[PDB]
Amino acid sequence: AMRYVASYLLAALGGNSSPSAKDIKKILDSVGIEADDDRLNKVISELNGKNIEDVIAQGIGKLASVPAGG
Amino acid sequence: AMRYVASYLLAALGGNSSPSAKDIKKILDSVGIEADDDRLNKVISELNGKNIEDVIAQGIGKLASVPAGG
Repeated sequence: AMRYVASYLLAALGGNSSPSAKDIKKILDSVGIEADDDRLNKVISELNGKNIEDVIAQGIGKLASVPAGG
Repeated sequence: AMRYVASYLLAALGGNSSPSAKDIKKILDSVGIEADDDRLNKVISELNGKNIEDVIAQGIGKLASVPAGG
């Protein structure tokens, strides 16, 4: 569930600490990523109820980086 | 060091698994975030040498979410 976290984070850093899922969609539009509303708000809500790092390190996994040179 | 991770992630999810720091800048431009080159590539390199979740959960911290209702 790392798809929206990227844009969620960006929006937060851009001054919008409480980012709307629509904004998320737009930021995903910038790099060409899909975005649902329900799942998106759920991921957002995860990050909101937990710590970003926590939700990240749980909901990303080895989808993040493959061992390049390892 | 979560500033670039957001856009780094987005770029990765947008099909560019090995994202250029310039792309990062552009994605940060979308939401209005600053971006150096050295520090940026360093954060990127952190995420590249480690796991994203790991680097995130290390280099974000309580900068992520404040206890809203806690």
